[PDB]
Amino acid sequence: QKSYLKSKGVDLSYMTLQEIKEANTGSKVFLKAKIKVLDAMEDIDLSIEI
Amino acid sequence: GLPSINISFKELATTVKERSARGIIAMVLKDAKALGLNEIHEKEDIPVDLSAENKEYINLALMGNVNTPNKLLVYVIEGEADIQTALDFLETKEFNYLCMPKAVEADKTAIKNWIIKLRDIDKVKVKAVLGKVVGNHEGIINFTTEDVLVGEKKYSVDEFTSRVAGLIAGTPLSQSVTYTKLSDVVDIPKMTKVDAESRVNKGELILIKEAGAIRIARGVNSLTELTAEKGEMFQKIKIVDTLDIIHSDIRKVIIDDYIGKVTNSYDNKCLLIVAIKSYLEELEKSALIESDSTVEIDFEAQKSYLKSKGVDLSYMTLQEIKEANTGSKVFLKAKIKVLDAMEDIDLSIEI
Amino acid sequence: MPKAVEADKTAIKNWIIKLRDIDKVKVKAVLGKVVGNHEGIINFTTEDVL
Repeated sequence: QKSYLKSKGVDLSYMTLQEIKEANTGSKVFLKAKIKVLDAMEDIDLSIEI
Repeated sequence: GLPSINISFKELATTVKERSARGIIAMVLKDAKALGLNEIHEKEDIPVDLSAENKEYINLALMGNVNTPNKLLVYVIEGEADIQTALDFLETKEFNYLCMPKAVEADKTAIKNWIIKLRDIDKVKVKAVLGKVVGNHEGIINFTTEDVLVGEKKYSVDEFTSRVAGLIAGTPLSQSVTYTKLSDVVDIPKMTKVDAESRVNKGELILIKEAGAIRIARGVNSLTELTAEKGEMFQKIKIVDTLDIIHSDIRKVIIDDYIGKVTNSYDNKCLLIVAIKSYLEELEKSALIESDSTVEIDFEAQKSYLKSKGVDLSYMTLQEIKEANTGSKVFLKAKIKVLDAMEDIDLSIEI
Repeated sequence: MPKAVEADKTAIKNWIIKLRDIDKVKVKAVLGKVVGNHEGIINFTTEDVL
């Protein structure tokens, strides 16, 4: 969103960070995510104690 | 147009710092078979060019006291013009340890002179282990113990110094070579403890039979008479090792970041100070040195550069003098705290 | 493709990676002997299978 605003020529300063987040993006839309991927069992290690 | 906009994840990686490498061994060697460098970075790999004695050299160098040396560099050329090609290839590629198995005394002297020339010019202090050097330099290392008996076999001084090179490379920075017992060594020539003390005062490294084992006498430099500015801590190769690593990392990162890329300015000076402070915090967290002191703009060097620019000392504020133009020149004040390893302990228990 | 020649297999791999990189069509293919440097294609180098 900051890059879009810079490309639009708008000076980034003198506005709220929340305002920056909620600023109009035109037709463009920008988002950020992150996911956690589960795996399968392929290696098993155990130690026996006498 | 009609943005058919893409929906992709970002391929992620873990951040890793990549400061100047340490513990590498550059060992140039001579042979008449398959002349050329062997770059033996994989362990227990013996190219057929290197002879049986060279094979034993590899076996000694590969194994260390605590760890395996990070990387072993082996070169092969004819016995003639060893020094020229060694100098050229060591200039081509950086190193942390240097040892010539077949160095003559003249070759050892030439190696020492070239090493000190680089340390004066490149400003990066390096180390070199040699069989018998009486030189007054700290980076060079001398081991004055002949007829070393390792596993019931005749060993030249060069062979065991090459072994010690890998031993030191495998030594972690938190650990010192002090009282490092060698299981492989079976016997050393008998010698008085007073002689050992005298040799330590000279700075020569030798072997001692202590605690029922053959151990390292000292980690002191081969330099004989340290100047007043250096002090006894500079005699320790372990202590100077972290200084050399710090200088190498600092110069490398400065070349990476500051030369040309950023024009020098007061804000740039503040950013450089912040980066240096971050580096000092990194060193402190490394726990190799304590490093309580902080690096700041040397106002004495600042005054020197204002004198060079000719700006008056008077009528301008201390801060104003400090924040004045620095041109292309950069001035810093280096003060740190260097931490030492525990070697001798006293208490007085009481009844 | 049971009877794809190595040229045909290479063309298949190139088309598949082209879709996966531009058309964003995430599809997978399996081939017998392909040293391709992509994950969408699948290589199974086992011969004389009984």
